[PDB]
Amino acid sequence: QLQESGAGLLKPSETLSLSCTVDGESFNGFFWTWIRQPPGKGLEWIGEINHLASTGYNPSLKSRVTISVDTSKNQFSLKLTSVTAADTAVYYCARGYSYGFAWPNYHYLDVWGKGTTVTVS
Amino acid sequence: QLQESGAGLLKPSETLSLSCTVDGESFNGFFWTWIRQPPGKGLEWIGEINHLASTGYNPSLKSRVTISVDTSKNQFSLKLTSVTAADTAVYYCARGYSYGFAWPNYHYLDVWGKGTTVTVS
Amino acid sequence: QLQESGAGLLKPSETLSLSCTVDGESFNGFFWTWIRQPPGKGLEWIGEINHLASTGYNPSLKSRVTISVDTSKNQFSLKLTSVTAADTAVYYCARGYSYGFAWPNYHYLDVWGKGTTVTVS
Amino acid sequence: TSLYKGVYELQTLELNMETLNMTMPLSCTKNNSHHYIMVGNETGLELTLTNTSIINHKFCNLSDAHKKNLYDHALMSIISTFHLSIPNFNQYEAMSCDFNGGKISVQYNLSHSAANHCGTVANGVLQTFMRMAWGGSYIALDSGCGNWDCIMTSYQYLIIQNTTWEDHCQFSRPSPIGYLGLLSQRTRDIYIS
Amino acid sequence: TSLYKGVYELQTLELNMETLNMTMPLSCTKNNSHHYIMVGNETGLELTLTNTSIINHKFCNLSDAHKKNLYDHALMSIISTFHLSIPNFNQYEAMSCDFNGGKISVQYNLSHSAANHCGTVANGVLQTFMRMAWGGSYIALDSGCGNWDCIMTSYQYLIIQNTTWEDHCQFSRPSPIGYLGLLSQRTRDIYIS
Amino acid sequence: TSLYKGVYELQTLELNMETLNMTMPLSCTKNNSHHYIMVGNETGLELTLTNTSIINHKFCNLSDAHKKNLYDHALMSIISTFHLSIPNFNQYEAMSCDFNGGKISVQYNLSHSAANHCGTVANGVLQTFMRMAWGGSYIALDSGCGNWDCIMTSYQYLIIQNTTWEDHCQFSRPSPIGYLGLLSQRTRDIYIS
Amino acid sequence: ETTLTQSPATLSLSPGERATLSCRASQSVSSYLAWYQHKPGQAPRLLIYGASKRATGIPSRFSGSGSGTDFSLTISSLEPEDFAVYYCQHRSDWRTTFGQGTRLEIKK
Amino acid sequence: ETTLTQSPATLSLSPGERATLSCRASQSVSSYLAWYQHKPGQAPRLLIYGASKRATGIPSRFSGSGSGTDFSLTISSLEPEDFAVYYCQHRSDWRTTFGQGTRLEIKK
Amino acid sequence: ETTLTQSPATLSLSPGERATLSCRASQSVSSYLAWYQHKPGQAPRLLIYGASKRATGIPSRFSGSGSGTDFSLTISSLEPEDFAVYYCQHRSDWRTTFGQGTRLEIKK
Amino acid sequence: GTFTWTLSDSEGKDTPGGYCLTRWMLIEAELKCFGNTAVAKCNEKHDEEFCDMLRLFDFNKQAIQRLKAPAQMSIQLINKAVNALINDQLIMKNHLRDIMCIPYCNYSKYWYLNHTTTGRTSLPKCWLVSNGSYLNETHFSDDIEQQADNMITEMLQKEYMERQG
Amino acid sequence: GTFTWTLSDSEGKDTPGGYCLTRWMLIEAELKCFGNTAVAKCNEKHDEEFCDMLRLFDFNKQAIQRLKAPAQMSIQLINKAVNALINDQLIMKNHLRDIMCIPYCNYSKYWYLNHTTTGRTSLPKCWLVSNGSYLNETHFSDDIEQQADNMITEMLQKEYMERQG
Amino acid sequence: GTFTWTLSDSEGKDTPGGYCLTRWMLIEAELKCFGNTAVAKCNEKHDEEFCDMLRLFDFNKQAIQRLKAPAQMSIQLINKAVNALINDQLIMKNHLRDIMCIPYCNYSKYWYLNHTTTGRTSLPKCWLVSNGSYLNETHFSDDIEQQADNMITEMLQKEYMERQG
Ligand SMILES: *[C@@H]1O[C@H](CO)[C@@H](O[C@@H]2O[C@H](CO)[C@@H](O[C@@H]3O[C@H](CO[C@H]4O[C@H](CO)[C@@H](O)[C@H](O[C@H]5O[C@H](CO)[C@@H](O)[C@H](O)[C@@H]5O)[C@@H]4O)[C@@H](O)[C@H](O[C@H]4O[C@H](CO)[C@@H](O)[C@H](O)[C@@H]4O[C@H]4O[C@H](CO)[C@@H](O)[C@H](O)[C@@H]4O)[C@@H]3O)[C@H](O)[C@H]2NC(C)=O)[C@H](O)[C@H]1NC(C)=O
Ligand SMILES: *[C@@H]1O[C@H](CO)[C@@H](O[C@@H]2O[C@H](CO)[C@@H](O[C@@H]3O[C@H](CO[C@H]4O[C@H](CO)[C@@H](O)[C@H](O[C@H]5O[C@H](CO)[C@@H](O)[C@H](O)[C@@H]5O)[C@@H]4O)[C@@H](O)[C@H](O[C@H]4O[C@H](CO)[C@@H](O)[C@H](O)[C@@H]4O[C@H]4O[C@H](CO)[C@@H](O)[C@H](O)[C@@H]4O)[C@@H]3O)[C@H](O)[C@H]2NC(C)=O)[C@H](O)[C@H]1NC(C)=O
Ligand SMILES: *[C@@H]1O[C@H](CO)[C@@H](O[C@@H]2O[C@H](CO)[C@@H](O[C@@H]3O[C@H](CO)[C@@H](O)[C@H](O)[C@@H]3O)[C@H](O)[C@H]2NC(C)=O)[C@H](O)[C@H]1NC(C)=O
Ligand SMILES: *[C@@H]1O[C@H](CO)[C@@H](O[C@@H]2O[C@H](CO)[C@@H](O[C@@H]3O[C@H](CO)[C@@H](O)[C@H](O)[C@@H]3O)[C@H](O)[C@H]2NC(C)=O)[C@H](O)[C@H]1NC(C)=O
Ligand SMILES: *[C@@H]1O[C@H](CO)[C@@H](O[C@@H]2O[C@H](CO)[C@@H](O[C@@H]3O[C@H](CO)[C@@H](O)[C@H](O)[C@@H]3O)[C@H](O)[C@H]2NC(C)=O)[C@H](O)[C@H]1NC(C)=O
Repeated sequence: QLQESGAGLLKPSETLSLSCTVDGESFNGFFWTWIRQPPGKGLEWIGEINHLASTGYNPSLKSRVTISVDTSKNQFSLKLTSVTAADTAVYYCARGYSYGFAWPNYHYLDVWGKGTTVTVS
Repeated sequence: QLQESGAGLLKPSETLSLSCTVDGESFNGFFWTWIRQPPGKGLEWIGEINHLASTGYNPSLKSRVTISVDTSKNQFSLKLTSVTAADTAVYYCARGYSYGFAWPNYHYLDVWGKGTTVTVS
Repeated sequence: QLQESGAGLLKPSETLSLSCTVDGESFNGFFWTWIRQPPGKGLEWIGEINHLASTGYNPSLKSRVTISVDTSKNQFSLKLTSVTAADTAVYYCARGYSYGFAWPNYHYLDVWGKGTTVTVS
Repeated sequence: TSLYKGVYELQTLELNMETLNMTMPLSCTKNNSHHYIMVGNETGLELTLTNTSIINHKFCNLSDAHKKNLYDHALMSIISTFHLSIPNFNQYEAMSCDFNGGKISVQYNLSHSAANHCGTVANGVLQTFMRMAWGGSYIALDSGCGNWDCIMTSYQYLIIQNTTWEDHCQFSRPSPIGYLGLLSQRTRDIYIS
Repeated sequence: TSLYKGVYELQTLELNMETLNMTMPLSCTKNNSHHYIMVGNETGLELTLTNTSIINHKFCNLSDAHKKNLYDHALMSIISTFHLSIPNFNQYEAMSCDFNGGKISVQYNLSHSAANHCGTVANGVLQTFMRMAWGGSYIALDSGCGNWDCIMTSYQYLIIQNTTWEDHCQFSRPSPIGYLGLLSQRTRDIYIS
Repeated sequence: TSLYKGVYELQTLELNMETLNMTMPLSCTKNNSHHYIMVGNETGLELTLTNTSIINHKFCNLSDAHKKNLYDHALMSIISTFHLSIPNFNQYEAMSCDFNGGKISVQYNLSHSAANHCGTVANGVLQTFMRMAWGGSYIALDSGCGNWDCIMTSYQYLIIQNTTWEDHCQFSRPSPIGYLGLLSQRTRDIYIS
Repeated sequence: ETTLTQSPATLSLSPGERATLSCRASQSVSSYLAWYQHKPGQAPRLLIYGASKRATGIPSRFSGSGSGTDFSLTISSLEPEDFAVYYCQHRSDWRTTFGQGTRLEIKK
Repeated sequence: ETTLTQSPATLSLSPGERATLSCRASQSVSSYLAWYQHKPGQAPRLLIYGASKRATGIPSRFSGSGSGTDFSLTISSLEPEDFAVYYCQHRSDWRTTFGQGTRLEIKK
Repeated sequence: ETTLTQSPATLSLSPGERATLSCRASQSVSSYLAWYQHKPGQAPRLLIYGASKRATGIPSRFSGSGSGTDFSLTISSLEPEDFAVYYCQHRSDWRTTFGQGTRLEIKK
Repeated sequence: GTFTWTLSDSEGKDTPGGYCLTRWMLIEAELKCFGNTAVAKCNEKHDEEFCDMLRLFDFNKQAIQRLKAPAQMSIQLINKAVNALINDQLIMKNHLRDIMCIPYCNYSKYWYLNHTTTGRTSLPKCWLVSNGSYLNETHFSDDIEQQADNMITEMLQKEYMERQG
Repeated sequence: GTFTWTLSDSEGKDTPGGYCLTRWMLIEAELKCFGNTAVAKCNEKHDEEFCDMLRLFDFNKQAIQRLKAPAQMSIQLINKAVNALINDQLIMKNHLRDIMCIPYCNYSKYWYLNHTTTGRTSLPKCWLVSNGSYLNETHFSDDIEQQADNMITEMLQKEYMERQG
Repeated sequence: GTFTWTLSDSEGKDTPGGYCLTRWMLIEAELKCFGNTAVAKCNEKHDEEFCDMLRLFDFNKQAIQRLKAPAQMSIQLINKAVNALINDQLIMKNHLRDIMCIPYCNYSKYWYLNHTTTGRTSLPKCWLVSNGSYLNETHFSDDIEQQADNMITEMLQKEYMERQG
C-alpha cells in the first residue's frame, strides 16, 4: 500500500547527504530508521529519528552522523560527514515500530525503500 | 502661581546639556516635558520623563537624547549628544498632565518656561 | 589521656606546611586551633577550623594562611605561604571548645601538642 | 415593623467594619477608577485603573527589593498576595515595578494582543482585582457577570501604589473580606516554572 | 427486593458522571497501558505506561513554553497539577518535554538506579498517577496495596501527551474525582529549591 | 474523687504519644538550649539555640543536595517544612548549610542589624521554631507572650543538625503536634521571588 | 503611531469676525486634542484641553469640540490680540505630536 | 549494551526439507527478536516479529519462537524461493543491532 | 572587634605570698576569659576557664572571677613552681586573641 | 433552596420535595426524586459521599445554564469552586482506604432504602468496592439494617410530634 | 465563653446572655445584645455569615487588648489566624453567587426577628444584595417566615421540656 | 465502626462499646474503655481535642498493622493523611491561646467524668495549662459541672424515650 523513497548520489568526499520522502500515511506514529549494508557485510544500523526530532545513533558514527526531520514535508534526510572508503554501502530508509506495552513487546521495520548505492570513487 | 525655569548656552559641538529647575509644587504628580521649536518650524516633542525616571523619546532622537531626573533637587536636565545645525532651536521645559480615567480623557502642558535659545555657530 | 601531635621542618622560603594528627577521640566535637609564639612575644592566634571545614583566620594572615581539614585521617594541616623572618616562631596545634549556651558561656584550649619550632635561616 | 406572624418585628444590624483596621486590612472603592486597601490608620495601597502608565520599561527588581529592606512589610505582603493569586500568569513582560527607596509602584499591562481570545493576561489580573476590592469592584469593569472567564475593561493598565491614609471610601463600605478572600487559596493555577 | 425489615426495598442509583465534562475534567482507563483525561467533548490528555520513549534528551523548555502561548490552557493546567503533586521530586533529569508549536508531550523516567531502595523517582510519579486516574489505575501498577511508599511497575516510562476526544473508556467509568483529588493539596512534599 | 453532683468521679487520662513514632514525627525539649525531632526509633534532628556557629560562610548548596541523594528523605522533608514556614524570609544571607555526604546541618543567623525594629529575620525564624517545638519552647525564648510579632532571644544562632535516637526528652512530653502544626499552612507569607 | 494635520495653514478675517481652525487625525484619536496659542516671541499657552475645556484664564471667546478624527477650534469674534499662531497637541502612551501650525492674519 | 550471534552461518538442505536457524543473545533480550529475509539484489523483508508473529503476506511456511537469550527461526519445508539470507534484529531503547547473517544453500 | 590588656607585666612576691594578676577588656567581654599558665620551654596549660572554672588537674591554689570588662587571676599562695608566665584568652565568634602576658618573679 | 445549598445557586428546588436526579443524570434510569427530609439532612453532614456529588452536579447545571464560556472549558471555574463544593476529607479518606486494602467508595453506585408504602426514602450511601468489584449485600447487610432502623425511628418521631402538635 | 468560641479568647461573655455588639461595633446604633440560645446555635454551624463576622470582631477585640504590636499592623497575626476564624466556604460561595448574577452576601447589613414580648431574638441572617442595591422584603419574605416559624417551634419545644421537667 | 471513623479503617470496634485505649496507649494506666454514646458524639464535632487524638492513634494502629514500609518512617503517609485526620482549627486555636497568655490545650492530659454507678462516662476534655503547669480544678470547676449537667440531662432523655418506647 505504502512506499518510501529517497535520493542520493555517488559522493567521493564531503558529506553523504541522503534524503527520504515519506509516504502520506501516519508520519508521526513511527520511528524513522536509517540502515546500511557494505558489500560483504550484514546489516548495520545508522540511527533513528521521530517526529519530535528525538534521535539516537550508532556510537561508531556519533562524530559523523546527524539525522534530521522536517515534518512540513514528511521528509527526513540522512547526514554523514567526512564520508570515506568504509561507507561504500547500500543505504536504506525504513519505517519502524516498537510496541512497548505489557509483555511480550516487539519491534520491526515494515515499509522499506529500494536501496540507494553510494560509493566514494 | 508657579514658574519653571532653566539654563543653557550656545553650543557649537559636543552635547546640548540643558537644565530645568522645577518650582516647589507637586514634582511627582506630572510628566516633565521637553519640546523644541527650530526657526521656520512648528513645535516638536523631544521626550518626557516622570519622577521614577521612566521615560519616552521622539524616535528620531533615540540615538542622541537621554532625559534625566534628580528628585533630590526637583531638577531634570535635557541631554542631546552630537548637537548639530538641525538642532538650532528654541528649547522649552513644561509641566504636563494626562487624565487617563474613564472617558473622555485628556492631556496638556500648563506651566511653561520662557524659552532657551541654542545655536551651533 | 589524649595527645595531639604534628610535624614540620625549618623552612627558609616557600610555604610553612605544618601538619597535626588528631588523637582518636571526638574529632568532630571541637574547634581545631593553630597558634603561634615568636621569641620575645606572647601568644598569637593564627586561625581555627572545624570538621565541616568552616574556618576563621587572623586578618593579618588573611592573604597568606589557609587551614585545611581531612576528616578521613583525623589530620588537619596548617598552611602559610610566603613564609618570612617574622614567622620564626614556635607553632602549636590545640583542641578548643566553646560552650555557647545560656549564660555564662566559655572557651578554652585543653589538649595541646608539644610545639614545633620553625625558623627561616 | 412588618410584624411577621403578628409578633416579630423585623429589625436590622449593620456592622461597623472599621474597627477591624487594627488587626486586618480593609478595602473600599472610590468611583470606579480608584480602589484602596488600608493597613491601619497611617498607610495603605491605591489601586487604579488607568489609560496612562508610570513605568515605561519591563523590569521588576524583586531581588533588590528584598536585599534592601526599606519597604513596609504589610504593604509588600499585600502586593504578594495579589500577585500570586493571578491564575495562569505565564506572561511576565506584563509586570513592571520600581522598588527603589522602599517605595512601591507595581504595574500590570492589561492590553490585548486579542480580547475575544480571552484568558491571557487581563482576565487573570482583573479577576484577582475583583476579589481584592470585592463588593466595590462591580462598576469598575465592563460586562459585569455574563461569563467568569472573559473579564475585561476599557482601561489598559492596573497600577498599584503606596499612599497615605485618608478616609478614601465613597462607593462601598470598608470591608476585610476582599483581602481575606485572597489570603486563602494562595497557590492555585500555577504553571510549572 | 431484599425487603429489609419486611418494608424496605433495596434500590440503587448510578451517577452519570459524563454530564460533568462541561465544567470539570474527567478521567478513565483503557486496559492498563492507557489512561485518559478529557477537558470537554473536543480534546484531552493521554497518559501511558510504556517501555519506549519518544524524547531522548533531558530538556523541558518551560520558559519558552510560556513565552509563546500556543498551548491549550486547560491542558497545561492539568500537566502542572500533575507535576507539582509529585512528592520529593529532587531529580529533575527524570523529566523531559517538547513544548514546540503548542503541542504537549511530557515524559517521566521511572527507571531504577534501585527498586528496593524505593522512594526516589518512580514512586512519587506513580503515586501521583494513581490519584489522577484513581479507580481505573489499580491494575496498571504491580503490587497493588501492600505498602504505600514502594509503588512500582514493569514499565520504564510515564508519558503524557495531548490527544483528541473519543469515548476512550473501557475499564472504568469516567470520573471527576482523580483530577479533583489532586486539585487540593497542591503544595505538599516540596523540597527547598 | 471530687464527686461532682455527688455522683461523678473526676478522672484523668494521659496519652502515651510515643507509640505514634512509627507514623509521624514527635518533638520535645531538653532544658532550653536543645529541642529534638524524632523520625522513628533510629534517627532525628537536633535544634539548638546557641551563641557559636559551625558554618562561617554564606552558602547553602541545595542544588547539589538534590543532585546527589545521600540524605534521609524524612529529615530533608522536616527541614523543608521548617524553612518554608518562615514568614517574610526576605534575607537569604541569614541561611547557610553543609549538604555534603548526606549530612545535614542548617544554620539560621538571628543577629540583629535592630531588635526594636522587629520582624526582620530572628522573629520569623523563632516564630517557626515555637511551632515546631510547641509546648516545650516556652522557656527557650525570652519575653514569652507579650506580643506575637517581636519574638527574640539571647541567642544569636538557630542550628539544626542530624543526630541519633536517644530518649532525649526531659522538659516536655513527646508530641506530634509541633510537626503537624507546620504541615498545614505550608505556603503563607511568601514574598514574590 | 498617529499624526495630526491642520488644513487651514493661513486664515484671514478682519477682527470681530467669527472663525474656526480645523484639525484632523490619521486614526481615531486616542484621547482628545489640546490647543495652544503661540505668540511671536513668547511661549505657547494652553488654550483648550480635552477638545472642550477652557482651563482658567482663557477668555470665553475660545471654545471647541471634537471626536473621532475630527476636531475644531472656534474663536467667537477674533479679538485683534488673538491673531497669531495655533497648534494641535496629541498624546498617546509615552508619545506625542503636534500639528503643523495655522496662522491668523488681519486684512484690510 | 547487548549483541546477537547467529551460529549457523551456512546451512544446507535440499528444498522440501525442514530447517531452523538459531540466534543467541548476550543478555536476556529486552523485547523479542525480529527476523528478516533478504535477497541478493532487493531489500530486506520482515518475516517474523516478536519471535512468533508472522505479520501479513508471509506464508505459513515461516514460524518461530524464543525467550530469554535463545531464539529460533523455523522454515517448515524450505521452498526453493526461500534459499537466501536471514538476519536477527534487536531493539533496546534508542539502540538496535543485527546479527551476522546466515545463509541457506541448495545442494545436489 | 575587642582586645585584652594585662597591666601587671612584672609582679614580684616571695613564694608563699598571695597575689593576683588583673586583665581588662576594651568592651564588655563577649563570653568569659580563660587563663593559661606557660613555662619557659613547654606548652601552655589551661589553668582557669569561664573566669572561675578550675577544670581538673589544676590545684586549688588557682582561682578567679570576673565580669563586664574586668577579670582577675588569683594565686592563693604562690608555690615556687608557679612562678612563670600567665596569659588571658578571649574568643568571639570565629575570632580570638590573647593578652600580652604577665610574669611572676621570685625576689630575695 | 430549603437545603441551603453551599452552591453558586440559591434555588435548588425544581419541584417540592428533595433534589431530583433526572434522566440525563442517572445511568439507565429515568427520574428519581428524594424527599426533602433526606436531602435536608446533608445540610449539616461533613462525612457523606452522595451529597458531595449532588453539589458537583448542581454546580454544573448552573454553571452551564447561566454563564457562558466562548471556548475551551474555562477550567478556572472548577479550580476556584471546589474547595466550597467538595469535602476533601472524603476523597482523601477513600483513597487511604484503597491503599490500605479495605472497601472504599469510588463514587459510582449508591444504595438506598425505599419503603413499600408512603414512598419514603433514605439518603443513598456509597456502594463500596474492593479487588475490582462491588461488594455483595451479605458484607454490609448490617449497615443496611441500621439505616432501616433509622428510617423507622424517624417516622415514629414524626408521628409523635404530630400527636403532640 | 459558653459558646466555646473557636477564638483566641476563652471568655467571650461580657454579660450573661449572648455575645453583645456595642456602640463602636454597630453603625448608627448603640448596644444590641442577643440571647445565648441564638448565639450558641453558631457553635455547630458551618454555613452562616453573621457568626463568621462575630469571630473576626471578637478576635480583634482580644488582639488589641492583650498583646501589643510596637509598629505597623503586624499583619502576620491575621494571616495565621484566619483559617481558624473564617469559614472560607462562605466567602467563596458568595463570590460565586455574585459572578453568576444571583443575590449574594457582601457582609454589611443583617436581618433578624425580635419578638414584641419576652425580647427573644433570632440570629441575624445576611441581607442579600444584587445589581448595586439591597433586596426588598418581598423577594425573601418567605425566608423571614421560615425563620419566624423556627422561633415559634423552639419556644414551644422549650415550654414542652419545662412541663416535662 | 459505628462511629463512622474519618479514618483509613472501617472497623474501629475492637469490642462492643466505644473506642478503647489500651495499656500501651495510656501512660501509667491499663485499659480504659468509653461507651459508644460518648465516642459517637465526636462523629459530628468540629471543635474537640480528645477525638482529634483518637483519630491519630487509630490511624497509626492501622498504618502499622496493614501496610509495611521497608525502611525509614515513609513520612509521606502522614503528610497526605493529616488533612483528613486533624481538625487544624484546633491546633491553630490552641497556639493562638498560648501566644495571647490564656489557658490552652497542649494535648497531654484529659479530664472526664465517671458515674459511681452504671459506669457511664463523658468524653474527656483537654486539661488546660498555663505558665508551665496544669490548672487546678478551682479554675474550671464550672466547666466540670456543666459537663455533669449534660450527662444527667442525657440520662434523663434516655429514660424518657425508654418510657415512650
Ligand atoms: C468503581 O468500580 C467498579 C468495579 O470495578 C467499576 O465498574 C465497571 O465499570 C466499567 C466501565 O463502565 C464496566 O465496563 C463496561 O461494561 C460493559 C458491559 O460489558 C462489559 O462487562 C461484561 C461483563 O463483565 C464483559 O463480558 C465485557 O467484556 C467483553 O466485551 C468487551 C467488549 O469491548 C471486550 O472488550 C472484553 O474483552 C470482553 O470481550 C465488558 O467488560 C461494556 O459493554 C462496556 O463497553 C462498552 O461501552 C464502553 C463505553 O465507553 C465503550 O468504550 C466500549 O467500546 C463498549 O461500547 C460498545 O457498545 C456501545 C453501546 O452500549 C456502542 O455505542 C459502542 O460503539 C460499542 O459498540 C464496558 O466494558 C464494568 O462492567 C463495571 N464492572 C462492574 C462489576 O460493574 C466502576 O466503573 C468504578 N467507578 C468509578 C467512578 O471509578
Ligand atoms: C503540657 O504541659 C505540661 C506542664 O508543663 C507538661 O508536663 C511536664 O512533662 C515533663 C515531661 O514528661 C515532666 O518531666 C518528667 O518528670 C519526671 C518526674 O521528675 C520530674 O518532676 C519532679 C517534680 O516536678 C522534679 O523534681 C524532677 O526534677 C529533678 O530530677 C530530675 C532528674 O533528671 C533533674 O533533671 C532535675 O534537675 C531535678 O533534680 C523532674 O523534673 C522525671 O522523672 C522525668 O525524667 C525521667 O524521665 C525522662 C523521660 O525521657 C528521662 O529523660 C529522664 O532522664 C528521667 O529518666 C530516669 O528515669 C527513667 C525511669 O522512669 C529511667 O529509664 C531513665 O534511665 C532515668 O534514670 C521528667 O523530668 C514534668 O514533670 C511535667 N510537669 C507536670 C506539672 O506534670 C506536659 O509534658 C506538656 N505536654 C505536651 C504534649 O506538650
Ligand atoms: C510611599 O512610600 C515611600 C517610602 O516609605 C514614602 O516616602 C518616604 O517618606 C518618609 C516620611 O514619611 C521619609 O522619611 C523621613 O522624611 C522626613 C522629611 O522631612 C526627614 O526629615 C526624615 O529624616 C526621614 O527621611 C522617607 O525618606 C521617604 N522615602 C522615599 C523613598 O521617598 C512616600 O511618601 C509614600 N507615598 C505617599 C503618598 O505617602
Ligand atoms: C496536539 O496539539 C497540537 C497543538 O494544538 C495539535 O496540532 C494542531 O492542530 C490544529 C488543528 O486542530 C492546527 O491548526 C489548523 O490546521 C488546519 C489543517 O488543515 C489549517 O488549515 C489551519 O490553518 C490551522 O493551521 C495546528 O496548526 C496544529 N499545530 C501543531 C503544532 O501541530 C495536534 O493535532 C494535537 N494532537 C492530536 C492527536 O490531536
Ligand atoms: C548525620 O548523618 C550522616 C549521614 O547519614 C551520618 O554519617 C554516616 O553514618 C553511616 C553509618 O551510620 C556511614 O555508613 C557506614 O559506616 C560504616 C562505619 O563502620 C562503614 O563500615 C559502612 O561501609 C558505611 O560507610 C556513612 O558513611 C556516614 N556518612 C557521612 C557523610 O558521615 C552521621 O553519623 C549522622 N550524625 C549522627 C550524630 O549520627
